[PDB]
Amino acid sequence: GWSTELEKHREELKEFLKKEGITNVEIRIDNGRLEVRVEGGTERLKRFLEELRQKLEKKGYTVDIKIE
Repeated sequence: GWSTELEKHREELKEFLKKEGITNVEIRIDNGRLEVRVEGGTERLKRFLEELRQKLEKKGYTVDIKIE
């Protein structure tokens, strides 16, 4: 139940979060869907997530991002 492609993007997202010192983001991968939930974030996080969603939706992945 492991997605080679989504795991690559998970690693890139985690590396960005680590560089930024952001520790309040939850990530789930489920049957080809990427889910990201976070309570608020900076413009830097928001732009990264917008770009990630656009790149993956273009490939047909479902990307559910919620910034609460």
